[PDB]
Amino acid sequence: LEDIPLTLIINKMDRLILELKIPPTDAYFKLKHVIEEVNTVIENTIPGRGESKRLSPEKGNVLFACTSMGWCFTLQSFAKMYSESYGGVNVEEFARRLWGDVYFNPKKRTFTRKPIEEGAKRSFVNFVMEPIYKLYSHTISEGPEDLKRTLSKLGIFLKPSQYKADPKVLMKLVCEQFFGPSTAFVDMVIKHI
Amino acid sequence: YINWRMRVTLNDGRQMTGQMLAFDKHMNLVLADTEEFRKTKRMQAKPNSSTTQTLIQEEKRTLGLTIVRGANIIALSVESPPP
Amino acid sequence: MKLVRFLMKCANETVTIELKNGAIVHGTIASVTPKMDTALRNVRYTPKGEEPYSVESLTVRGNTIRYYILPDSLPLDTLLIDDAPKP
Amino acid sequence: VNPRPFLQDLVNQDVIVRLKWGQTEYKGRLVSIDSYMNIQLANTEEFINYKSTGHLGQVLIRCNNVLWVTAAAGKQMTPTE
Amino acid sequence: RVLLPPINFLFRLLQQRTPVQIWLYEQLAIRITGVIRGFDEFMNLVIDDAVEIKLSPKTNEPESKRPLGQILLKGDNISLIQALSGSA
Amino acid sequence: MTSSIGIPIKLLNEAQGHIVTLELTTGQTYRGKLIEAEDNMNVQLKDITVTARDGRVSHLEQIYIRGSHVRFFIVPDMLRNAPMFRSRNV
Amino acid sequence: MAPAQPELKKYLDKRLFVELNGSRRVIGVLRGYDVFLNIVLDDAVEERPNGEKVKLGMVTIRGNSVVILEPLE
Amino acid sequence: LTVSHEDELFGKGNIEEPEEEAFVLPAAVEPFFADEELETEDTRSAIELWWAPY
Amino acid sequence: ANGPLSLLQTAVRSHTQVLISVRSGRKLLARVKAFDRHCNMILENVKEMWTETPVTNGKKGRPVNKDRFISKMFLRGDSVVIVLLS
Repeated sequence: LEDIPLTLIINKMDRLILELKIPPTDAYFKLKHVIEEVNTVIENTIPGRGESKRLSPEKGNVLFACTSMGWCFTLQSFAKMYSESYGGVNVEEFARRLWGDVYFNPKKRTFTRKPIEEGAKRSFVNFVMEPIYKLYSHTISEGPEDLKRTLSKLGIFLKPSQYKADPKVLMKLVCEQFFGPSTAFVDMVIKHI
Repeated sequence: YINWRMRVTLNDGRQMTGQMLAFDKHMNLVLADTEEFRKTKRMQAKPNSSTTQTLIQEEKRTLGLTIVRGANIIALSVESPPP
Repeated sequence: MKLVRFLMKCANETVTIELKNGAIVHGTIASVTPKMDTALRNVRYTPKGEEPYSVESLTVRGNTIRYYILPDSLPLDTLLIDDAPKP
Repeated sequence: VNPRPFLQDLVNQDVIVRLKWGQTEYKGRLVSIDSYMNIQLANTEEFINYKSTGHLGQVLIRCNNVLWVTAAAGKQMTPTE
Repeated sequence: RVLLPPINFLFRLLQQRTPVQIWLYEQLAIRITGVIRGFDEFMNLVIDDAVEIKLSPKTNEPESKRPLGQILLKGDNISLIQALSGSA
Repeated sequence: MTSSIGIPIKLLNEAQGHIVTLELTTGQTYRGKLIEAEDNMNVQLKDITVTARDGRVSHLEQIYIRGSHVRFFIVPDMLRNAPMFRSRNV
Repeated sequence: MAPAQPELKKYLDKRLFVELNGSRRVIGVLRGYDVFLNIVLDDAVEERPNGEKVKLGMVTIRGNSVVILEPLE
Repeated sequence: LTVSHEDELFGKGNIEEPEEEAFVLPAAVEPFFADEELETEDTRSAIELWWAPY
Repeated sequence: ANGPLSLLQTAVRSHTQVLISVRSGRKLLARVKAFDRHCNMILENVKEMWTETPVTNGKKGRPVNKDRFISKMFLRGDSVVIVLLS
């Protein structure tokens, strides 16, 4: 009503992974429900122009965060992680095809509205939500040497004392090495505010 | 060698002078409080002397911070230790 | 095998280097990079038809190095032997 | 035809190699070539400005010196008017 | 809208066999007119029935022509590619 | 190996948005607001004051400049005082 | 690491001037480009320093020859 | 939604991205873990001890 | 190993002279010791000659085939116009 521009921060994704313990597809549905509820309040306040003020991850004004573990990402920043790892992806197009009811058919390398196989994964699930689940699960579940092997595959390195550290401090350290600082938040605010 | 004073000579014959800050693998030179030297050899022909003394005027100008393209540096001469 | 690494381990001499556009530099080598950017100490330097300059140190980029002249007392054979591990 | 198989076709065949400087060209029975365009030439003869400057022998030409390379199947080096 | 890559442009001019005018870098007086035969990753254009043209140094008109057969033209030497639209 | 970026390149990235003055291999000095600079030092500018070595003074908008054909750049003292010059020991 | 694709998305299908080394001026409209920024121009008109405009067609220029881009509108 | 995100990405009822753009990832691109399976044998007890008291 | 590498290796083995024209418009007569994948050259008994026109008192003079002798020499692969194995 005061016409202040609005960006969204979906917090406590560790509560998605560790409290509710729902699978990554249901985590996607939970996130979609929360974002659509915010947009529903927007529309019910300004009818006919809430779509002009629409909040959605593919636009880049939604930031997924866990503040107890000090990480945040947008879809654009997560596609930028993919760009810096595997080299040469078009980040904006990848993020656009990361959110939504789209699916990644692997051997065709295609993004389709329907899966090519019964039970194929969504783009967001397959490329964002399952990697975060596996980061958490292998960080808290594996021993120090197995954990060193997995994080060394990803390029994440810690001191061995930090490897044997407590699960919560270890999880925060691995999240710092994975996600990095709040550049996603800074990009979102610069772009949309 | 970081934070020393440098004089850098560039391929047409210019000189960029002052306090350097950093570098890279491409040896791109960032350098601060810069003043630039052009060695323009001017033919200051005196009206009384027939010998055209081609005097190498080293004109100077202050600019600030430089970012020298790494495919352009020829020579780098160290001048003074850091303060 | 890298002649760049060969020059690394036969560096540190008062050598004579002709520049890319026609200057001459001469002194004692400090080090040579993998990108061939050598560094010279106790340098004296003659530009194109101008007065020479004698300076303490001078680094030269590898592409700007056109021509290279070693001193005549170099142990060529035992500095041309190979020591790199075979992959 | 692709340029690389064209180059192995020119291998063991007389070629005309014109450089990018001074209108230099070479008559030459090519011997072999590598993957990064370095011409191994034999029976090398050199023209400046389409005049006879002379035979040299068997030479090596780098990538960076070449302007173009063609075959020598009945091609004349007099300047056409 | 259709976004067309330069390599796809090279492939379609190859398959349509259009005449090609090639300008060389820092050589405003030397051009090559020919028929395309193929390319590679370094876009070295093998050219068919090519004629080199030395232009006039003042009026920029074609002064001297010289056919040279089938020529490998180097990719970095190639500067500008122009698909000459034939009158059909 | 993981590719790091050079300090002058990231200084250009931090200089995006300010009034930079650069000059180019044809001896041409351009002034204006930089809007994007990439790792190969390709830049754009938007409020360009042009001084070309033939004595040509002009002014226009939205030019693209190649990093191979650029000679150097000039940026302010706050960009001297930028945080990346504080070497964070890791 | 792979070279970055140039930020020429604003220049697609755009009425624009190109400056090439040797002061060769090429007035063109984009249709597409590559990571080597090989500028492909349709209905191109080129220009020499004496001030003469000729029609070239749907053409391309090698990115290393490409120097300066200036849009008009 | 006057225009949907999937509808803007594909078009009404295509059920396929149109071939004129047809964005495809490079072959090297894979999800960040991919070969590690979602859940270790000890992940149940890891979460249970996450919620255990001091 | 079947082309330019073969010529350079044959020059290395035979220790025979090469005549090299180089991009400074210069001419070289020297022996061959070693080469690399970049074809950088290490040289001995080097005789370097070039064409220089002395500008005597503002007038163009006749050219000089000015030459010098260098004992040991190193050469870069991109500076070559042509090498001839004499």
